[PDB]
This record gives sequence, C-alpha cells and structure tokens, in this order.
Amino acid sequence: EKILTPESQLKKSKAQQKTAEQVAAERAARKAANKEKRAIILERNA
Amino acid sequence: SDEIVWQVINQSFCSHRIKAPNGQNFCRNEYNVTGLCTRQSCPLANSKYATVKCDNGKLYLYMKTPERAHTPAKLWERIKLSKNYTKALQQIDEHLLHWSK
Amino acid sequence: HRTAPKSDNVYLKLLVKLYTFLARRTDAPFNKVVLKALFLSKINRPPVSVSRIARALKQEGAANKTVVVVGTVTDDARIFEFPKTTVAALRFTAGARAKIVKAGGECITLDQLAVRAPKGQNTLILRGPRN
Amino acid sequence: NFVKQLSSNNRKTRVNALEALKKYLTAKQFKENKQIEFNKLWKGLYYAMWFSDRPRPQQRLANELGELHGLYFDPKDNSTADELTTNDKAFIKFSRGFWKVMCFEWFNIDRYRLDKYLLLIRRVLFSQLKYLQSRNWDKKLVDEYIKKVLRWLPLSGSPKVYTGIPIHIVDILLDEWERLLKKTPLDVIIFQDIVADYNNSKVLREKIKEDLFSDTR
Amino acid sequence: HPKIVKKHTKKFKRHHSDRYHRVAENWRKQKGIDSVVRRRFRGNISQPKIGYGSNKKTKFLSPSGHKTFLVANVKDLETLTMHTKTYAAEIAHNISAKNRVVILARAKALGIKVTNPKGRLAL
Amino acid sequence: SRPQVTVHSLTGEATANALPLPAVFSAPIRPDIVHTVFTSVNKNKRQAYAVSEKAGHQTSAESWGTGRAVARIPRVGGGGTGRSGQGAFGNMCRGGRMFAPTKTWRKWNVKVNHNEKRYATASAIAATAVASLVLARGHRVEKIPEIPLVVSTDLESIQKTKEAVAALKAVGAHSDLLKVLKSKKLRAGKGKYRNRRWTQRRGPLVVYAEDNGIVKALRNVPGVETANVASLNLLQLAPGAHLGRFVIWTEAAFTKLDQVWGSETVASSKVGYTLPSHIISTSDVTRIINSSEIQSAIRPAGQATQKRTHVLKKNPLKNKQVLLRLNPYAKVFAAEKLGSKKA
RNA sequence: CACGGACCAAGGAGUCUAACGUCUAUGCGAGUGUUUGGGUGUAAAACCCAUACGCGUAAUUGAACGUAGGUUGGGGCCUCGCAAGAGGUGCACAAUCGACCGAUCCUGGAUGGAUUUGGUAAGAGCAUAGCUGUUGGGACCCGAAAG
RNA sequence: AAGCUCGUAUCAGUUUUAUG
Repeated sequence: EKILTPESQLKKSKAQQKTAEQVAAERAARKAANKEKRAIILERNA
Repeated sequence: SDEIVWQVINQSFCSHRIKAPNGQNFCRNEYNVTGLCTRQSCPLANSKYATVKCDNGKLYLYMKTPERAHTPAKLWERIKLSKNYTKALQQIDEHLLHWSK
Repeated sequence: HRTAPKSDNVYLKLLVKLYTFLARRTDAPFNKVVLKALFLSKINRPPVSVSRIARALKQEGAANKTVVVVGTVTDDARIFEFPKTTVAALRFTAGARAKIVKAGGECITLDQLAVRAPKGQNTLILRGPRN
Repeated sequence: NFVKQLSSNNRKTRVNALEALKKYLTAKQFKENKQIEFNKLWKGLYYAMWFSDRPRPQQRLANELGELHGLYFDPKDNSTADELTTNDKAFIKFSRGFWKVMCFEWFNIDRYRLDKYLLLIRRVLFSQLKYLQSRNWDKKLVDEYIKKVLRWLPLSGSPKVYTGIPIHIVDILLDEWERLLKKTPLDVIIFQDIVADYNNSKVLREKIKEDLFSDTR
Repeated sequence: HPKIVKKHTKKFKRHHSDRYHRVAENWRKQKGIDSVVRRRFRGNISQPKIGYGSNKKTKFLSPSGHKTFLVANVKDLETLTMHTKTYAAEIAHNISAKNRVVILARAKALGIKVTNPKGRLAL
Repeated sequence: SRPQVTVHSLTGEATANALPLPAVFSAPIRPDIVHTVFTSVNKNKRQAYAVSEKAGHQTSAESWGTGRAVARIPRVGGGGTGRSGQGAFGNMCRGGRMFAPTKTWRKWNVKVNHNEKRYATASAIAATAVASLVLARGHRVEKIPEIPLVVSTDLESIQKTKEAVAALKAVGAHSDLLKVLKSKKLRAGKGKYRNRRWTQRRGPLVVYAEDNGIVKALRNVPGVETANVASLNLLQLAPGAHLGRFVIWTEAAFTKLDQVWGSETVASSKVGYTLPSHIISTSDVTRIINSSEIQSAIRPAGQATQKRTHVLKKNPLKNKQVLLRLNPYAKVFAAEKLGSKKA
C-alpha cells in the first residue's frame, strides 16, 4: 500500500501553503507600494 | 520521557560524553551518526533514531522506533544498504521517508 | 529583571521554557505575567488558600472563569461550600485536592491550563497575601 | 479479561486478541451490557495500537480497528423503519467508549505516536457516518448519534476535553465525508452552536470559522 | 578557514620572574598599590586583559587548521570519523608504543590527522 | 489500569505471566532531589577523625622578647640537645601546633527529612524504568529482553552461585557481569593502603520479596547486590547520585512493590505517606508546543536565523548605485547636472 | 624617611563549634520534625514509627450582617473595534470610609458612647541543604611588664 | 540585593518669562 503522509506533516504543509499564499500577495503589494513611494519621493525632491 | 532523559543526560553526567579542550561535548556511542552529544543526535535522548553501522564489509542502516523501547534486546533493526552508492542513497531516502530532514 | 528561575527543579524549567515560547509567539500579556511569576522565589510565592479561591469566585461570571494560581494551593477548614470550579496550580495539597475534587471541580497543571487557554481566555490569576 | 491480551507485550498474543475479539464483538447478545465493559475494551485497544510504531503495520492495524465498527451489527438486517432496539444502541455504547478513551488518554500520547492516533481516529470517523444504518441517511440514528457525540467531542463548553481533537475533527470532516460518495444529513453542522456559544475556546472558534466555513461545500 | 591571528604570541611572564629565582614564571597580578606593573606604566611587561581575546572562529585551532583532541584508544579515535577535517587525533603521552602503532593504523584508515605521530616508535 | 510487563523464566524465555505496572515508576523524576539526598546520606557513614590535642603542647618554650635580634616566636630552652632555640607552639613552625586542629565534635552526619528521603528513593526507583536513562548510567543493558526486568520467584530459591550466575547470564545480565570483574583497577592515590585497595564498577541489583538463599548465593559474584523491597536502599539504587541503575526484580517483588510504595487503590501502606503529585501533565514539552491547539493560536515563525541587513555601510556621494536608491531624483539631477543653471 | 629582604627545597596562616538572623533551594503544609529511642538489618551501613515533646495554627474578654468589606485606582480577563480607545469584571497592593469587641476619657457597676484604638480580618507556617552577618569559645597567624 | 506600581509626565549642578 501507499505509505500515507503523517497527519501532523499534512497539517504543517497546509499551514505553510496557506501562509505562503498570503505572503506572495503581500510581496506584490509591497512592491507596488514601494514604486508609489519612490514616485512620491521623486516628486517631493523635485 | 525524551525530555527528561535528554535533560538528565545533558546536566546529570551522561556516561559516554567526552569533553574536548575546545569545549565540544563528544559522544563515543556506537549508535550515533555524529560523535557530538547534542540534542536530536544522542540516541538515548530521542525515541526515533537512524544510523549506519557495519560489522562485516556490508553496511547496514540501523534505526529504532518506540515499538522496541520496552524491549532493548530488539531495540535496533537493520537492513542491507545495497552498497551500490546510487542505489544505497535512494534506499536510505525511501527507508527514512517522512523522517526529520 | 529576573530572567531565569533559581529553582533546580527540571519540571519548573520545562514550564518556564514552554511559557517563554507561548508569550513570545502569542503576544498575550497573560502568558507574560505567568512567565514572570514563575521566576518568583518561594518567599515571593505565598500559598493561596482554598478559602481565598472560594471567596474570589464570587466575582461576576466567575463560574466559567477558571482560576489560576502560580504558587501552591492549601486547604482551609474555615469553609465547607467551595464552589464547583477548576483550579490550576503548580502543586495541590492533599486536603485542597480532595476538597476541590469532592466539590465536583477539577485540578490541573499549568501546562494543561495553557493548552486549554493558550490566550488565557476567561483566566483569573490569584496572588497570595504578603502582609 | 480480554483487555489483558490486547495490551500484552507479545505480538502473537496481541494479534490473537484481535482475532478472537472479531467474534467476541459479533457475539452481540453477550456484549449488550454496561458501557464500562466497552470502555475497558477500547482502553485495551488503545494500548494495542500504542504497542505498534511502524508506518505500514500501524496503518494495517488502524484499518481493521476502524472496520471493527462496521463488523459490529453488520447492516444485513436492513432495518425498515425500525428503531435502535438492541441493534444501534449497543454500537452507540462502543462509539461513546472510543471517544471517552481517546479524550482521557490524549496527553499521554508521545510526539511520535501522535500521528498513529490521528490516523486511528480518522479511520474510526470514516467508519462512523458510514455505519449508522446501511448508509448515512437515517433520521433517528443521526439524531441519536449527534446527541451522543455532540456532547463529548464538539461541546466546546467543557475545557475537560482538549480542543486539539475538535481541531482534527474540523480538519478531517469534509475530507472523510466526500469519501462516502451528494445529499446527506450533513444538521451535523454543531459548529454554528459552538460559534454562538460565547466563552468557548477562541482558538477552536477561529479554526472552525477559517477551515470549515470557508469551504464552498 | 579564517586567518589565525594571534593577538599575543609572546608568553606572559610574571614581574621579576627572572630577577629572583623564587618567583615562578606563572603570571600573578601585583597587589601592591605602589607597584608600577599594576599601574601599567610605560615600558613595563604587558598585562593580560580582555583585549587579547582570540576569535571564536579560530580559537583552539592549531596552525594546521585542525583542533586537538586527546585519544586514549581505538574507541576514542573512532569518534573523530565525522570531524576529521575539523579535529585531529592526539595520542596521550602515557600510551605505550604497543597501542600507538594500532592507533596510528586506525587513524590512517579513517584519514584522521595525527598531531604527534611516530612518538616512541622506530623504523 | 496500567500496562503489563512480561515475566521471564530463568532460561530467558518470556513466561505468559504478566503483572501490571506498579504505578511507582510513574512518579516524578527529580535529579536535584536525588543528588541532594544522596550527598546528605553518604556522610552518615563517616567515622570521626581528629588530631591529638596534646600534640605540640609537649614542649617547654618561652619568647625571648627583644634585644637578641631574632624572631619573637617562642623557642625551646635548655641546650646540648639541639632542639633548644627552635620555634615552638607556632602553626608555621616545624613540628609545631597546626592551625585550626580538626576536633572530634565536627559535624559528620546530615539530617534529612523523611519525606525528602522517600521522594529521592521513589525518583531513583522510577529512573530505572527508562532504558535510555539506565544506558546513560553505564550499565550494559543493551540486551535485556524487557525493562523493568521481571523474573520468576524461583530465582530467590537458588542456593548455589553456579546456578544464579547461569540464570543471570541467560536472562541477559551477562554483559553487566562481564563489565564487572573487568574494570577492577588498583586504587589511585593514597587510598591504596587504607583498606581501599581495589575498586570496581557496580553490577546488577537484585530485588526480592523473601530471602531463601539468593542473598548468599549472589554475594560472592562481584558487582551483584541484593536488597529487599522494603529497604530499597537509595545508595544502592543510584550509586554516586547518578540515577538509572540496572535492577532485576522478581514477579513477587514486582507485586509487593505496589503495597510497599502504594498505588491508586492501596494508599501507601505507610503512615501518612503519599506519592508526590506531578506539576506537569505531559513530560515532554515538544508535544505541548507542537499540539494543534497551541499551534492554531501561534503567529508564524522566521527561518530560525536572522538575515543580515546592511552589513557594510555604503557611503553616498560616491558609488552612484547606492545614491540613486536613497534619492531617485539624482537621475533627473544628473540629466542636466542641475548645478550649472544659468540665471 | 622607616619596617624586612644574602640565596634556595620543604613548612605557614578568616579553619571548627553553640545561639540568634537575611537571602537562595528542596519537602510538607495548618500541619510540620523517623534517627532521645523501639522494630529491623547484607550491621556505626540501609529501611519504618507507638507515645510525648518545640514551633505555628487566633486574642483589643472575642471578632459572619457583607469578597468572614462599600467606593476609587490596580497585573490580568471578557464584549465592542482594523487600530486609537469605550464598556463590563478585578488577585496582591495603596487611599478613603466601614462592622464585634476594650482602653482613653466622659457618663454613673452599669448605661449611652468622645474620638482613636488593636485584634478577627482573609491562617502561612514546620523540617532539611548552600553562600552570607553578629556574639562566646584560641577565633585569620606570630608577640609584650605580671600573678 | 530583593518585592509593588508605573513607563509613564518622573526628573535636571541647564536656560528664559511671571509672582520682588
């Protein structure tokens, strides 16, 4: 039979995936915020 | 338990520990992968363990589980390691499936 | 500030190790208070009599608010109607344990309380008198 | 007693204990008695499972332990509008004993043996909701099972039962229900009452809100 | 490995360790208030202090780059199998030449560097 | 209820007879308490020693006072013998009166609370239930069929050492008996000639409920010690304050342990005694931390190591790459140089 | 200035004891202390305790009418909320004002009470281990006119 | 050295204005 993965390991993997699905979106949000902040800083310096 | 055993062997004179001048606590136990008496390395402090030992030219993958803690006479099981290096590595990985990295 | 426990008891060291992680990863001040109290010396941890717990349980909604004591719980013959409630402490005296159990309550260790209430919801920490 | 062989240190004796229990349990007339005997038998089975710590064999033991529920009063009767008389009440006692043993001996499970008990409870839950009548659909059987299960595992008002078991139940309920293969009494979603029951464990409420109510099903 | 920078190679010597024979070379701090060494006046012997602390990344490492580890028998030698690069087997002075050859053979078999090989041996 | 431990025959075979766990091995393990109690007790068997009070006083000497340009320490009078003029009564003088002579009324025994003594004994007994702890004690228990080792009561009836040693070898204690009689080394230091000439490592401990000859049969084999369930000496259970001695128990002794130390049904069999209550429900903290309930209310964790940031300060006004990062307007500045604007 | 130092091997000095304390640790806990002894014993070892005894458990005669206390803060917990913050509930601790029962100090052996009074308030203590302080014993070591 | 609260409005071998 196929050795089933540990239940604790399955829960850990699910939690890691759920956290990564939000961290990835937060990375893009941070990149967009950084771009906007750079534009604002450029205009303020000018 | 493991925590009680771990702390007793750590701070209550583990018999097989060796103190090097550099300040590293060694472990001469034959059943340890590493000769350092740190946590998750000393076989006595962990219920689950895996190690490689040889008596004849053949190499054997030694491991233990809580199924045999109550019976030290059958504490450690072994399997021929398929001394072909490429086959041996994959066999070890398959045997240690789901084990700690 | 006291940062380590002077007690040589390994069990207290394990409790401190668990509570440090709980406080650092939860952010709830309830864990911080218990962790800080765990370092208190014996003179700084006076026993909490069962009578004190019984009289403190008159607080509104205290029936469902499990009481917590960081010291030791001692029996008290001055009372005979200890409310049915759950009390968590490091050590429970034989008389206090019998009184709590006989009254339909329960006695648990600090680790059990932490598992039941990782965030300390409905918890009530009592401190023994010093005067 | 029978529990002595189930908790024996010898594998041969332990396996023979289960082999004999397969009939001792289908001897229903003998087992239609107080729930204390069922609790003791399940406590012995707990030790029997505890004595095996090998991945594949532990799954082999877990599957048979879960199938023991189906073995109890196999639905060959086909109870056409018949109540729990002498058939389902006895199985309710076995189910109650299983949960009592699991809750009482929860913290005693070591770190490595936790996965074994998670698999065992998953298998037992799969056998449950599969065997109430010949299949899941049954009004009175579901009502009795809910009242005899809601009060122990998912109560959430009594801190005596650790919330880890409710967490596992939340995580595996939908995974195991779909294993039965579209409409079912799934009245079973208890979870709304837990959410409405204020002062309950906030961790359990958050877990049920996130993992359970967020599913499209 | 990181360079082995020795902050103070010269061995520290006790004040007047050479002026009087009754004063051992072992360092001992001067206790008198009037002592010039205690006040570290210019031109006096250097006084050991926290400044000369060797770095952890190179502490206890011999110039060859291997840490010394006393070995009493084959059992002790076998413990360095997983740390051959970082540790070297050093035979104790009390080991008879009979066991020294056996220890050296095992060290060569395992590739463990020997700090003082051939001691008491003849070819 | 409690789990059961199989009973092994004198030939190593595991007999079908099984006994429940005596509930004593589940008591808390407190290395600090055991160490303190052992240290206090070990001083009880200490014989007092002292220096002769009349030593040094058997000399006639008086201080010369001054004027002789010599030390004021009293010097023996008379002449011709040669001892005259030598210092006396001084701790610094040769053959003088040693400073702070050891008196006979110095403390030798240490008072220990009976409850603490029982706690230490219970902890030592419990420590024997863990094979890993016993292995860390230095006993070659790697081949014992079961732990704790339970043997049939017929072992107590053995009268000849030749049979007892054979039974111990068969059951699995052969390794420990070989370890003993091998580590026998001559005493190091001045103890060589104080009746402490030889020393050896401790051997297996045998526990019996009744004495029929085993105590005499096993006394001659080095390392092996015999004790009664009622006594269960702490000095023997944890020699050197180190827990986890290899102990062999008889099934009758295993049953009698419940009565001698108490259980959940028989209170203690001792007036006013009760086993200490654990302050932790789960011995291992990892299970609590890794439990689903706690992990569900725990914030995410890092990579276990902090990533170094700004390890080296790049100086602006040079290395234009870093300058643009601080001020994006630097590019526009450099487009016309922004500095040579003509009014 | 002076006190000692020609040199070297060995020797050489806050050590022990009794009482009274702080702190720390352990055991029990309103109980505590087996070891003056008795039983037992592989024998100064190891293991148990019948009766008494020291301490505390309560006293200005006696303290439940109530959180064996209202109010205000007060670690903490809960609801509201993304936060700020609001509300509800509160250990020890602090302020205020509280209840019985006795002395000031009136009153006339009481009575009613003037205004502060010291307890109950709500037990928190007993045994052992370590550093440490005072006192007496030679008292960190050497030494003086005498009887 | 150890215990409570507070990280707050707590202070200052500092300066200036107002009460002479």
